[PDB]
Amino acid sequence: GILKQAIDKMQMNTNQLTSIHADLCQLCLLAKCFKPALPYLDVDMMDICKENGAYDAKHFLCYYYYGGMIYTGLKNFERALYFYEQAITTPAMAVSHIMLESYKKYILVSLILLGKVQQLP
Amino acid sequence: VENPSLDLEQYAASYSGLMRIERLQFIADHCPTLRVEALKMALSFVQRTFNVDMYEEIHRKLSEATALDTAWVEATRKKALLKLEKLDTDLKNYKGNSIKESIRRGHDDLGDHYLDCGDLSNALKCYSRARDYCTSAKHVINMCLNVIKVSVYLQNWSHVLSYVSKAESTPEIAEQRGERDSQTQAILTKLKCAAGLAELAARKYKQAAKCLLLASFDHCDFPELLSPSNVAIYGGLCALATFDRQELQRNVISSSSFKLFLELEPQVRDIIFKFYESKYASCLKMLDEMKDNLLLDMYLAPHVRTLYTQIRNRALIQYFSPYVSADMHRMAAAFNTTVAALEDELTQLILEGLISARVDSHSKILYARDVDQRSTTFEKSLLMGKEFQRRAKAMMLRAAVLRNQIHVK
Repeated sequence: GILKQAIDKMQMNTNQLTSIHADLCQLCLLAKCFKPALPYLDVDMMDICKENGAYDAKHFLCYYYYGGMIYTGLKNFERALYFYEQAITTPAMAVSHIMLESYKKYILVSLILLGKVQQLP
Repeated sequence: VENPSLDLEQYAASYSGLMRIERLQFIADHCPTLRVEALKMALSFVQRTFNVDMYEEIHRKLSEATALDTAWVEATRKKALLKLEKLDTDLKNYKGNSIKESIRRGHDDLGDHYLDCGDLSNALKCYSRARDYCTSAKHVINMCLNVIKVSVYLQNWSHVLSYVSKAESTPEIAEQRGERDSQTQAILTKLKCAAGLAELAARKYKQAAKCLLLASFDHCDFPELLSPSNVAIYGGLCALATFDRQELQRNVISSSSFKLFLELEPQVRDIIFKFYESKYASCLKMLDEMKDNLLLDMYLAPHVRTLYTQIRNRALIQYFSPYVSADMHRMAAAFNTTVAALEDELTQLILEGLISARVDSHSKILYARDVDQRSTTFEKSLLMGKEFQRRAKAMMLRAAVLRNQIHVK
């Protein structure tokens, strides 16, 4: 309930991704309450807060991975697959343990939803 | 399995020269429970044509399956070496005299001796060296024929096809009209047969069918190349398996150039006619009867099974073409199978092939399926719109992350 009024009070508009979306998704994932985060996941983010610095790619990967896991938990595969795809295709020059165990889950969700592993962009 | 209907004596007598032995070799390869007797008959009938290495190979094979005049064969080898040395001396003399015809004849004789001995690399090198000596178009055609036949013995079909095409297109497309309806020397028929054999061995059945029907009967029989009976068999099977109804009617049924070939083999003629006349029980029965004999061929056996499947498949789509709902008991009786096997084959065809139908297995009836165009277009358009919206949202997010310079290092 705190990192829910701390998100819409600090971001510009509803379509602006801030570094607290990842924390909200992680908190509502650790305690199995997937309903509070739905209003913050159904929105298609189209701008990203610079946050006066900081905001590495870790927050981006965390948001687009935990949201996919939340959507998988509610059996919304059509959007969990999209979230995992957004997590994988982040520009990268090294290996992180959020782009690996998101490709691995993307394969499984693609097999469950479709009949085949969808080709990455 | 085993078939005595094939007359090995007549089949060997159809061909002449070295090639016969090669064919008999396949008879040794495909002869369960009769390989030894067939090989003994082949040795008894075709002991001629100066077999040396293959003779010893076959003798050892039959000895190990179920001493000789080694002095005479060693003396024959020594005499062959002396003849080869004399031929080399004559070739050197011709080179000193600088006569193109003399050196060409010497190279041809050396290649012939290599053929009857078994040498292929030296013969190939000799042919490659002699290829660089061309003066007139007749000599070009002659050396093309020589290299084509030795490559057929060498079994490199891509080169044969390429050089046949080049030699066909070189002389202003076969002299335009064709020198007053072809020449007495039917070289064009030989080129067509060689191209057909190459394309058949290169897994292109339709091209072999198309170019093997243009061979004429005036060529009689070329022992080095295919005999007329084999030409008819190949051009019938490939045409049946590849040509549709209009093509089969125009190029095989009604053409007055292939019927003379079909007179040699009446079974293939009956099979083609019964396929055309929608009589499939008899056609398939004759095909299955002749499959066992065809399996003993040399250039067609590896392609038999596939071809057969193709042919059978055609009949299926040709059976259901006029019908909007067909009883499967009559279909199974027509194709000489049970209803369950027919159902499995029909499902395999419906899943991917040309049959657009649905099986009602409560009453065993195959119903023709008519697609609805309006609903299909609506579904596809809505799916395309959904995919486009997803892609656009993803690209907007990608633009945002690229603009903000977000990456992992």
